[PDB]
Amino acid sequence: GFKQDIATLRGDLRTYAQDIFLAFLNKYPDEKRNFKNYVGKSDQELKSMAKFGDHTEKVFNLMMEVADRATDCVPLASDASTLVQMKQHSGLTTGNFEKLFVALVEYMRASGQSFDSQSWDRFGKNLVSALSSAGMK
Ligand code: HEM
Ligand SMILES: Oc1ccc(Cl)cc1
Repeated sequence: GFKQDIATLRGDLRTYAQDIFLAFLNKYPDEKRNFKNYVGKSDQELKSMAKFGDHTEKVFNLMMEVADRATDCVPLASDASTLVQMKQHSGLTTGNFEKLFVALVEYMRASGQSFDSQSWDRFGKNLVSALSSAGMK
């Protein structure tokens, strides 16, 4: 289930974080508008940049904290607020997060492993509505 998936991801967090984020960047090319330093580089080129590995892992670490604190795939309003108020998120809308989780769910369903894809789909939608309740446009 969802709780075990958190452990699966956390066990190899750096690799999953890179692969899932790359799946998002490749599914949604216009999304590199928020990532000017990643334009014009292949997946393998990105993985060789130190800040790519570091920043994608720190993103997914916080995502796993928010996932772990969730109740029945419903994130805490306080966690959604944190993600709204982060200065690094100043330009974002909930559409950006919706696409991130569409790509993540797609990645899980295409993987070899027994992810509870439906729960992560619900988590993404519940996070989208929580970001909106916490004031994201
Ligand atoms: C639940 C999902 C997300 C979580 C937990 C999260 C968390 C974080 C964290 C912890 C950082 C700081 C990383 C660091 O610089 O060391 C960060 C930075 C950033 N995030 Fe998010 N984030 C999420 C979704 C998104 C999405 C969907 C976008 C855009 C589509 C985005 C855009 C950015 C940008 C532009 C930065 C600053 C530049 C960079 O670090 O590359 N984030 N995020
Ligand atoms: O540096 C990064 C990496 C992944 C994401 Cl979603 C946002 C910022």
